Amino acid sequence: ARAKAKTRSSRAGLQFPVGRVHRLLRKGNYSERVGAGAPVYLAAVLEYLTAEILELAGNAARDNKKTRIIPRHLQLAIRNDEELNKLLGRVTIAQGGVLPNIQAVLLPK
Amino acid sequence: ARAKAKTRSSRAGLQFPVGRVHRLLRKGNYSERVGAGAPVYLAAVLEYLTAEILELAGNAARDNKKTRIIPRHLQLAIRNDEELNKLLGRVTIAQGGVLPNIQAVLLPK
Amino acid sequence: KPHRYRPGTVALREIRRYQKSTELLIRKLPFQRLVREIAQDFKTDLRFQSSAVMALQEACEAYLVGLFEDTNLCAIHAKRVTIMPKDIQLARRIRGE
Amino acid sequence: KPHRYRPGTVALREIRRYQKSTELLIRKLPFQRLVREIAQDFKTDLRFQSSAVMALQEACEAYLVGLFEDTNLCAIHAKRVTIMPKDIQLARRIRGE
Amino acid sequence: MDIKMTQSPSSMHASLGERVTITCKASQDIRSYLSWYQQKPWKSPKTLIYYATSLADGVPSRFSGSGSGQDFSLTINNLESDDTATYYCLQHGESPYTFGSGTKLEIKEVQLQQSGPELVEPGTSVKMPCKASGYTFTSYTIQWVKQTPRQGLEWIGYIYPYNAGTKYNEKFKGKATLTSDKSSSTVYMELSSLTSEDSAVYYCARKSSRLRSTLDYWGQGTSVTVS
Amino acid sequence: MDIKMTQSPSSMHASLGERVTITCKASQDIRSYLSWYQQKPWKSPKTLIYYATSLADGVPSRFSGSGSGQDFSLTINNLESDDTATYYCLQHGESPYTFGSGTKLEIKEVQLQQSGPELVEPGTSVKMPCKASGYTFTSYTIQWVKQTPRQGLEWIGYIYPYNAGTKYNEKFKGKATLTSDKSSSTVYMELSSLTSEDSAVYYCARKSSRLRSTLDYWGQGTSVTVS
Amino acid sequence: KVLRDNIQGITKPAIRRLARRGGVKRISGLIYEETRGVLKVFLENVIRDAVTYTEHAKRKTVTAMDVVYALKRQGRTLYGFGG
Amino acid sequence: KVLRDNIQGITKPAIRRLARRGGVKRISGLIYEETRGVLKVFLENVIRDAVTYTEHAKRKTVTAMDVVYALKRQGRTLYGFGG
Amino acid sequence: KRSRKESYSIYVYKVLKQVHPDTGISSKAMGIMNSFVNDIFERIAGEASRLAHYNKRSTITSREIQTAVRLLLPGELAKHAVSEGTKAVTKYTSA
Amino acid sequence: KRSRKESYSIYVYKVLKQVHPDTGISSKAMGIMNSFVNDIFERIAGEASRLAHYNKRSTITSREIQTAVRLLLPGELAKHAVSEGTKAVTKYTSA
Amino acid sequence: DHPKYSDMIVAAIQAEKNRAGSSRQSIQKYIKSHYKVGENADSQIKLSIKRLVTTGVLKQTKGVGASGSFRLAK
DNA sequence: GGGCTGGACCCTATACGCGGCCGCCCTGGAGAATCCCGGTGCCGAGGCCGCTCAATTGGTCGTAGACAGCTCTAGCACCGCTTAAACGCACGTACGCGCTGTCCCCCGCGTTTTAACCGCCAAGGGGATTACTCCCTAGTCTCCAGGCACGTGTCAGATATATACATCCTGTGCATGTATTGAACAGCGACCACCCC
DNA sequence: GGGGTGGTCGCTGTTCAATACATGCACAGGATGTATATATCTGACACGTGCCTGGAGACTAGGGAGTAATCCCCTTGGCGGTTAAAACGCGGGGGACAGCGCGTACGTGCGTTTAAGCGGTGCTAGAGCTGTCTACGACCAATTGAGCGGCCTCGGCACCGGGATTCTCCAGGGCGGCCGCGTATAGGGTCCAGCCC
Repeated sequence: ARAKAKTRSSRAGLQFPVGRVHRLLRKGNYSERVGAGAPVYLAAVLEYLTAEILELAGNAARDNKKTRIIPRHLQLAIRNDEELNKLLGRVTIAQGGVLPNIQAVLLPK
Repeated sequence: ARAKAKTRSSRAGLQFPVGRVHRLLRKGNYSERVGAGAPVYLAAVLEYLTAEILELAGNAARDNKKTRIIPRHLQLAIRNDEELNKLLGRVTIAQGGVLPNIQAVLLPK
Repeated sequence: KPHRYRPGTVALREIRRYQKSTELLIRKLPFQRLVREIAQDFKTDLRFQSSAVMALQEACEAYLVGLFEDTNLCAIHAKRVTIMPKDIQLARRIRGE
Repeated sequence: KPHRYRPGTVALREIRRYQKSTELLIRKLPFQRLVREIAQDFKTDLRFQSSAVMALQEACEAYLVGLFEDTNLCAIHAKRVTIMPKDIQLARRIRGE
Repeated sequence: MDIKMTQSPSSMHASLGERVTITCKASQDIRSYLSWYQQKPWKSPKTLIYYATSLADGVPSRFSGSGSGQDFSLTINNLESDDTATYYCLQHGESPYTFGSGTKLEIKEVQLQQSGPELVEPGTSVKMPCKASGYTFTSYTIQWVKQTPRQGLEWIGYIYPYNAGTKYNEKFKGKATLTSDKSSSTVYMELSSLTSEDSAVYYCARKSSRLRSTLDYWGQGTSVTVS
Repeated sequence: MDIKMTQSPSSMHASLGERVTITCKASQDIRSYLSWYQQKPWKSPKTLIYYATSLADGVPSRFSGSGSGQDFSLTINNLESDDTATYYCLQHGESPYTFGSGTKLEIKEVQLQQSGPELVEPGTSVKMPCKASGYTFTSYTIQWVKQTPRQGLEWIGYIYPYNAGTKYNEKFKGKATLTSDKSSSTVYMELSSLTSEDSAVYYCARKSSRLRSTLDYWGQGTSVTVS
Repeated sequence: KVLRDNIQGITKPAIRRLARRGGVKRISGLIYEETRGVLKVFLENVIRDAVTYTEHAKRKTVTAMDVVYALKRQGRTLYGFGG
Repeated sequence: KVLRDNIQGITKPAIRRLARRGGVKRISGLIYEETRGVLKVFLENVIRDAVTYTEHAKRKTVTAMDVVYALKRQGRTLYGFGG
Repeated sequence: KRSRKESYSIYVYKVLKQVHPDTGISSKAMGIMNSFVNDIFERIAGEASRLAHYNKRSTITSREIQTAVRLLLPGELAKHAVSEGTKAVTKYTSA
Repeated sequence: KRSRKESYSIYVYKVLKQVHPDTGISSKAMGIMNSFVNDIFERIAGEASRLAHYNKRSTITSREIQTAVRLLLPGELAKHAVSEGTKAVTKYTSA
Repeated sequence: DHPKYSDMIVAAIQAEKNRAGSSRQSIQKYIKSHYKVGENADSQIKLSIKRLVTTGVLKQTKGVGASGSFRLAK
């Protein structure tokens, strides 16, 4: 009989679904063949980016004394980091607001 | 015995290669299947755009009293037109130069 | 004599107040009317999801906020404090619109 | 006494001639050396097609011209006729660079 | 050297329901850049056919165009009382645009606001506005056409609001001048040294910068009378 | 609530060629955000391991680290003459960064320019600069570290040139002040009201805004002495 | 039934609030009409593409997914409504 | 072999010519250094991508097609070099 | 042995001969026109692929290509390209 | 019965529980994070597909995904993502 | 050491005998560079010019108020 | 017999126009740049020929989507009520814009230097191609468990209230400077005590 | 005892200290807005359950990519001239910018109006889903002509020389308004004759 099933995500140590990523790669018309390691590598990269953004947003939420991450905290997390801001420069976050920023010449003497 | 071949370009009344366009659509990983009318319609659209730009550039070349179109004439034709310029705003044309344009305030008097 | 803040103090307080908040600044129902009026020139008897109208409002307000940031920068460049239509026009043209 | 055009008169003729012309304005050999130097920081002992260097030069000169147009517009917005690094920075920051 | 337009049938009498065919010859090949216009009396012309075969927007399939090079034709299949109007062929394959002599037929939102009639005395100047609305002003050229009862329609020139580029007919250089104002979406025509010969109706017409596009929407016209 | 770093071996002797292990125990869970540094005497420290396992740029594979949560360790396999130095573990999982007590082991392109030695009378103020070059200035925070022979290495605070954001150790609020100069790509640290305990070598260090990144490049150090 | 002049519903105080979130301290009186024109152009450009997607789907309801596709096609990627 | 100070090869005359083609009448003295910096940044951004494509191809020679791909990826689509 | 390359030069020249019988074209202008044709091909094909993916259709049809044309080409370019393509498709179907 | 439709919510939540054990996340923030994941996935897949097409290769491999990551992600983010992906691929290969 | 501003101003005008009117900035520079006057020198200089032209002794050949150029007008 | 008054002759204070001077505007001429016209030559564009591979024709099939019908979600229309936001108006302040002066810093031109460009030559690295092989992925069948839909409870944050602190604005007071003016004081015109003849 | 002069007193010019005015700065406090601590509660988030479909295990086939070998092309390196461009220096004018002044338009605040927001109800269009079936797109074998590579020639345009036109700069001259100086005019000072004291 077939051995006990073990997910590719668990085999790679990842949390993101390697199987789902592989199926989306095959069904997305990116190429007619897909290597076995490509969905694993991509799931690892996506998990890294998700962990980075979520940790920065959680830090912002903790600083704001809130226990749940909200779009405001996400906006702060991306915009207060130059690399993430360059990655998401052309992106709008719903309900994210804007950074508190006032030009120096507008402030009173 | 079989009938003499008749190109799909001639069947559609086009100069552009319908068969080549169909091959490129199939090989480009755009979809699993390609309808028979898609390469014809696309070849007609590409032919229209090519004819429009070439005739405007030929008019520009004639206005400069030269017989052969050059990148300067292509640039002039594209930039002097709202729709072509907005279609090709993000495009750089090699050896095309720029439109003559001096701001009014910089002129004497 | 009745108390009055000097010109620009309430403006600065409003700047601080609105840069901290995240809610939409344009009235929802008239923005929806404007959206439907514009769409009726492309196709008659169109329906809209509430989510679609909200997405439109988010995009529009984000675009306007960024445009006003560029407009304010242009005005400051002109050594002025007041934003002007020429400032909006310069911001748009430099942005590529 | 020897002839002399008033200042700001020859600049107009230069603008006219370089807006009519199409040739590259940066000298080829020093631009090539600059390209090789810059690439040396990413991979050693790289080699370059002459057409690749030409494409880089075309793109860079087009970028610089497109930037100087916005710099000139910002300078005019400041009611100046001299372009300044503040003008270049304003144009670049409005362009989102 | 100007391309001569030749509508062979000057006038027809026809009953309802029957077919009519109008022809238009060309002195030189114009590569299908010919348009057909219907002008009811005291009304601005309306476009019927463009690119020698294509029905304009809102035109019923009763009207049909055909031909290429130098032989062109307009066909009306099912006549009605409303079809009593003058039909002109217009070529725009060459820089000086030329209308046909005109054919009278008897049967037994884009807007261009133009100014009202203007009485004028000889030798001075007059300024005629064309207020466009309902479309992207900079994207389309504005064409100016002079209609005299004795020469028919004459193309004067155009201005392109995008780059303020202008082109004029040789007959009207100096006489005519075109300017645009983006802020109000208005185009102004100046006539210099008015003469009794200048008494005519002047139309402003929108035309896209596309080469196959024709003059599609027309202003109501501005009659200029010289004492 | 500061997370103390407890290095078990304060010092050791080893011959050439055999394996060495060094331990660093965390007061609280730091979630693998631990780094290892090698400091030869009279020179700035160099990074060896980051994210508690990853070799730093240019570090030979002889060095290796392991551990997670609270127990961390460093290993050196092939001992060489140059391996004699002091090794510090550095945690940066929570806002006050803490260095290890240090292990003195003895056996048988990015530049951060920094100012030279300094003599200052007590109660004055001083401005150490840190000239950064070889990289995009705004992308990396500049970290400031104070080293004394009695207290070891202590983290002062950091400046983020992208938005001029600052963080300071509570032991240095008011004492230290950080400013940046995007034009000259230079960072300055203000020490106010100098006092006897301020006789220390101060290092500016580069660290990416990425959470797992660590102090990677170090300035040559400014030896500040108060009379 | 029909709608005729809803652009005036983007009021003066609303434009002022948008400017304040943009960091603007003092506002010229023509800014309101200039901004109304700008917003009209932007809305036209986005809604045209959303309706084009709706026609392609042969739907008569414009969806938030169509709006998101239109924005992304215009280079203004919006997070929060996709999916 | 090593190239060391080639940014100064973008001479003041060359920058003036580029400004003339850009329609600039009068030029401040600091524009030269500002423009050298901007050009250096742009060149670094493009060449890094070109070298990445070349490395992926396992080629040792950077090609014009690699440069065109880098430009297109950076939104600088260049016509005339095999695109 | 060197392989056979592929370009639109012949078709662009035939279109040029139709629109301007006496006019010629430079090699570099031909290169720019090849770049233009390839770029526009890629744009319409990508947009049609995205349309099919959004609508979960496995096939790229003339309706998808038409929608891509209307999305990409501005103003009257869209209308005239749609007319040209529809004419070509109708003629192809009839023949 | 409603048609099951997939999302990244549970995986985002698991990663959140790893990086911040006690924090939560709102539904709107979760949807924004799903949109982020989809956008980045599409970007990387597109770059890898174009790399394969440019190199005339029929399959997308971890080398293609790595080159796409180096092209799109900036600075230190790029090298950290590369390290994570290489580690995961090595662990998967070692089973 | 500063006498009443009337004599300081007339002395400043007498030194640089520009026939078209001595500019405000020239005399403001001169009188403070040669002599020594308190912290609010400039404001009192402007007010002195104003009151002198009101008395009609000095003539403003160009400009408005204090911003112009002033001549002794004998 | 001589000065006063009247009338007339002469000395002199005066309102006003002409010449001198500085600024505005116009124009002709020198000179430098630009454009038209003709002659020459060279190399790239266009045409012709061979071939080979990819586009076409004819036929089979299998499945993707078009169409029909059903269902039930959600988008639209309507109405009433509350109250918050928008609007209209007054007042006033500070900011935009025009004017003026300074001065320095960019431009235009001449002179010296240097290094880019071009032609020529040589070496060899590696890009392109071909042949062979093997292992890596698509495809198929089974089967089972991970994830999605749905239900539920409880606590995190939104809300309302009070309080405590921070910022803004201004009226007042204080400090320093200035011009004004009645008077404190000394120089000269004039009344008187007193010397000299 | 009268004529006449310095002494001294009164009137007045000069200057000085108090008067009054204006500007510039620091602060107390009054009003308002903001940050903080506490209690309420609700509905959104996190958890638990069913099930079902898509992801995993095991095996087969074949072709895509890896690797070795070979060619030759095209990239790199070097050398020698040749100017063209860059570097450098200098005179100057005009543009940047700082300050002053004014008026108006924009901010702040209050009273009035309106319409957005919310809730609740009702209705039906149309989006979503299922089932049938056929047309159309994939796949394959064979064919052949269309498109690409290579060769060649010839004319379009690039260049060079020379007039011919055009545009710029400015020096000189015509022309007008403001200022300095001389003049016809009359007011008054002065001389001659008649008259009253």
